Order: sequence, then C-alpha cells, then structure tokens
Amino acid sequence: HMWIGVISLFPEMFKAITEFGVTGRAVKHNLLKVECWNPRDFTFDKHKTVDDRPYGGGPGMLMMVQPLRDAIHTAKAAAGEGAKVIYLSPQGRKLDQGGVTELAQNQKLILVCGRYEGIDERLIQTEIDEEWSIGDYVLTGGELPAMTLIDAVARFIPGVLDSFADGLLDCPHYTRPEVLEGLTVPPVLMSGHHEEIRKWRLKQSLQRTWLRRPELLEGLALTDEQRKLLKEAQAEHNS
Amino acid sequence: GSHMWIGVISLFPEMFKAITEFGVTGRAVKHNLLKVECWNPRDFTFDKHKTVDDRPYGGGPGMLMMVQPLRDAIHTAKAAAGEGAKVIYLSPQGRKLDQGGVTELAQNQKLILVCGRYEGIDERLIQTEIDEEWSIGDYVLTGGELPAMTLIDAVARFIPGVLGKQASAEEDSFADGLLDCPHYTRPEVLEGLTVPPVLMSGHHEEIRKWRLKQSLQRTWLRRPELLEGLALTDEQRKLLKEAQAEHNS
RNA sequence: UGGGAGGUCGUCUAACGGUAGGACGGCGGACUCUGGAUCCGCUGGUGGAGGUUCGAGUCCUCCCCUCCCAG
Ligand SMILES: Nc1ncnc2c1ncn2[C@@H]1O[C@H](C[C@@H](N)CC[C@H](N)C(=O)O)[C@@H](O)[C@H]1O
Ligand SMILES: Nc1ncnc2c1ncn2[C@@H]1O[C@H](C[C@@H](N)CC[C@H](N)C(=O)O)[C@@H](O)[C@H]1O
Repeated sequence: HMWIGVISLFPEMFKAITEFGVTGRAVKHNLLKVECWNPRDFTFDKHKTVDDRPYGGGPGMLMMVQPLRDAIHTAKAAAGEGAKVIYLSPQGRKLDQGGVTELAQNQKLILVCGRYEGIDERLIQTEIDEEWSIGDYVLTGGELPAMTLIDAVARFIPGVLDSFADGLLDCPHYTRPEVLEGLTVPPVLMSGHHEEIRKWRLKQSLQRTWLRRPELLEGLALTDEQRKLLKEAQAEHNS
Repeated sequence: GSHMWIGVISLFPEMFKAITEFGVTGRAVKHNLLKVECWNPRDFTFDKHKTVDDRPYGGGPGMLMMVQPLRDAIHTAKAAAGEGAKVIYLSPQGRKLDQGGVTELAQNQKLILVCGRYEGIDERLIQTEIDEEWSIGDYVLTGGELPAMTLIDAVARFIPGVLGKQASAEEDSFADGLLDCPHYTRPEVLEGLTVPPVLMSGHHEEIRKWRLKQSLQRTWLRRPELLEGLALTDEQRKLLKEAQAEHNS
C-alpha cells in the first residue's frame, strides 16, 4: 500500500479526501494512510507565529523556515527510510499522467503545502527534493494541490479499482433511459456483440482526442487498428 | 461591495468545507464576498436505497452516474441561479485550465459547477445541460470535487478584497505572465544560508529591479516558452539580457 | 584618470544662516480572525578638514566621493 505525510497549516482540509469516496474507503481499509503535521505545533510563542513579512518590504506574508523545517524533520523521522519530500508549487514540474505513474512508485512521500505569498527560498534549497505544479494557474494555498496529487496517485494503490489509459481521452458514455430529451443511445451499444462495441468506443476515443486535444496525439505509437479507426473517423469530419 | 455566487452539484458537498471554512477563501465566504451553495443528487434520488449510479450501455469498467438525480439537481441549481448562470462540467476532456482561462472564468458573476463521479456522466446531459467543459490538468482524479474547488480557488484570487492587498494578486506566478521571484523572510541567517544583501539594503529601487530581474531569470530557466511572444519593456529586456549573460558565466 | 552637475538616516524626501523631521526599511515587543495581517516602540543622517558668523546642512576655500558629456 501507500503512506503519505502532509505538512500543512490546515490539516483538517485533508478530511476532504480521508473521509469520502474512493480515497475515504482506501483509508478505512488501511490501504492508504495519511498523516498530517502542522507547523503551528512547532512554534514556541504565544501567538504561534509561522510567518512574517518578506524582506525588502512590499505587501504579503512568507512562511517562516523553522516551523516548517521542524515539522518536516518530524515527519521524515516518523516516516522511516527514504521518504521523498515534495513541495507543491506553480514553479514546479507540471503534473501529468506520466508524472503520476512515476510518483506512484515511491512507497512514502511527504507533501509540503504553501500559503500566502509562499515559503522561504532557503527551505526549498535545504529540505525539498522535488517541486510539482498541478497546472499553469495560481492558488491561495497548497492543500488542494496536495490532495489532487494524493488522489491521482491513489488510483494506483493495488486493490482500489480510466481516461488516458492508452494516452487517449475517454469515449462518451450512456446509461438509462434509452431516450433522454430526444437523444437516443447509439444503436451499436445495443448490439450486444462486445467486439463491435469495443471498436466503436476506441474509434470514438481517437476521434475525441484528435479533435479536442490533437497535441496529445503527437507522441503516441498507434497500433495498425488505431491508425485505421482514426483515419475512418477523419473521413466523416471533413465530409 | 463585490460578490460572487457559485452553485455546486456534488455527491459529497461536505468536501467543500475545505474551502469555505479555511484560509482566504473561507474568509471570503464569511465576508459574503463569495457564496457557495451545494445541491446533492442523493437528495433527488427517488430510489428507496438512494442509488445515485447506474449501468453504462455496453458493459465494462465502472458505473455511471444515474441520470435522474443528477439531471434534477442541475435543474434545481439552474432554477435558483436564474439568468447569467453559466454551467461548467469538470472533466479531463475539457479545456485545459491556465491563468488566461482563469481570468476569463472570473468574468462570470454566477457559475454552476458539476462534479462527476464513477466513470462520469451521460453524454446527453452534457449536450443538453452543460455550457462548457473544463479540465484542471492532463491527469485523472476520482471525482470533480477537487477540480471544482481548484477552479473556485484560482478564480477567488481575482475577486477584490479576497486577498486584502490587491498588489498580492500580481506578486504571484502567471499574474503578469512570468514566474514569481524567490522570497525570503526572518531570520537573516539560518543554517548557513544568508538572505541576499539587496533585500536588506532598504534601497527600494535596487530591490524592485532585483525582484524583477529574478522573476525574468526564473521564467527563462524553467519556463522559457512563457517568454515567447511576451511584451516586455526596455528595462525588462535589459534585465533579462543581463540575466542570460550572468547565468552562463 | 578632460568639461559640466551634485553630496542629508540604508533608500526617498523636507528644514530662513537658529536645535536636522517624514515616509519606507531594519530590529524589538504585543496581537483569543493565520489575518497575502494589525497595533505599539526602538534604531538611524548632513562626506572631511579649514574660514566667515554670536551661530553653518545651508555662504567661502581646499580635500574626498558620486552622476552626466569621447577615454
Ligand atoms: N499551480 C500550483 N501548483 C501547486 N501548488 C500551488 C500552485 N499554485 C499555488 N500553489 C500552492 O499555493 C501556495 C501559496 C501561493 N499563493 C504561493 C505562490 C508563490 N508566490 C509562487 O508564485 O510560487 C504555494 O506556496 C503553493 O504551495
Ligand atoms: N483532470 C480533470 N479535470 C476535471 N475534472 C476531472 C479531472 N479528472 C477527473 N475529473 C472529475 O472526476 C469525474 C469522474 C472521473 N473519476 C472519471 C471521468 C471520466 N474519465 C470522464 O470521461 O469524464 C470526471 O467526470 C470529472 O468530473
């Protein structure tokens, strides 16, 4: 299974994944364990200070190095041999399914969540192994990015289960009723012949990947069949 | 004052406490700057056992969300929102979110966010009820709730009064299309790493230029593509050239 | 190191020839809303010697240092 350490000022936010859905069930079955450490518990003053103003002035607050460092060492300690420390940040490697598959190898990870204007550069230099971004946009804190990462990798823990399965966008899906607001379910889905249906769905994934996200298409090495189905799909669009 | 309304359809509305009860966004909610209402398809399920999923035609992996509870929750939300309510489906097949897209979404006063579960939702509900599809990235999650919260948070940073200092909004990556410069705070020396002297000089102009040059250097080194097609200034051009030079030596 | 211009807390900016203030910064404390915070204090300057004057940040001389205009 998998163990995840989180350093965050709002550990209760993590209940969002540790108590609901697939991940909640994973936690209940001891397949996934998530432990949180809060830098505030590492302060030594009445107001539990974990941040201050960035030098050179100007607006904003930066998190202080010491509570985070102490929290990280505590986590690393109670983590064992070889825990990799990742900092969530928009300046890090942009996360994608390949990165997710790579991340799913580590048995233990510690995730550092920023707030306000960020964290001290020296903490990044001295304690962080890798930086990961969930996308080219900026959030108010690292807790959501951390939960996103945790969820994406959790879809791999053995015994818990599929877009990008083959590098392609998923195909369209249908359920009851047979007719919805005048829209009928594709007759092919009703033939009951599993093979004709599979080929239809695959053609659909190719068509969808090609239209909405053609760049995803550039790197793949398609089977003869996939190339054929995509060309067939291509013929209908320009007609 | 300013204000935004977000309607959410999700089987696990309690997850949203993560943003409505914590940090800047939680405060935004407390100050009535941001309002979030959550409708749960389970409250719409007729089924005695309150079944919210259903089988996909054609078999295979997964279950799909059952059409009636979900459709009905959406109709209720659209009904509460009135006009100007744009409906977005969070899905990996949607438009990949970036800071430009965030600025675009932030132009809406009302949004309804549909969070999928299981293998997703019936395609016909997407065609008939969804206005736009959005992805937070090229990776797959167990549900649309995290994506939804992400979208809300990213856009929330643009509502006036959410951050309290409006200049903070710009002092982040992608704000002006460049990555942020590195930051330092107290104490001045910690475990042998010293704070760069310019930041302690009290010399405002040198500090402004240092911060700007650093932002440029970092962008060039990590994400040079952002630089492509950017419209600098003479000063920025000068600082960048200096940075490209200095980095090599 | 040739011809102009100019030197005030670290930076920015004030002061009649009458005792040098302010903003930002930095440091120190509080702060039962961790707040992209707030509040209260402390720190700190006329580049250097001469002369004029009852008195010089200010006027005069020299020296030193800095910016602009071909080294
Ligand atoms: N795109 C993102 N991917 C991962 N984490 C993010 C992302 N955007 C923000 N965060 C987290 O949110 C925290 C607070 C941010 N406002 C700080 C941003 C920081 N000034 C920067 O530009 O890198 C960051 O420290 C990260 O922990
Ligand atoms: N990258 C993403 N961007 C936006 N929403 C996502 C993303 N990944 C998962 N989701 C949400 O999670 C839901 C259920 C997913 N487990 C499976 C989705 C399914 N692959 C599809 O074709 O939509 C998706 O329908 C979305 O609501």
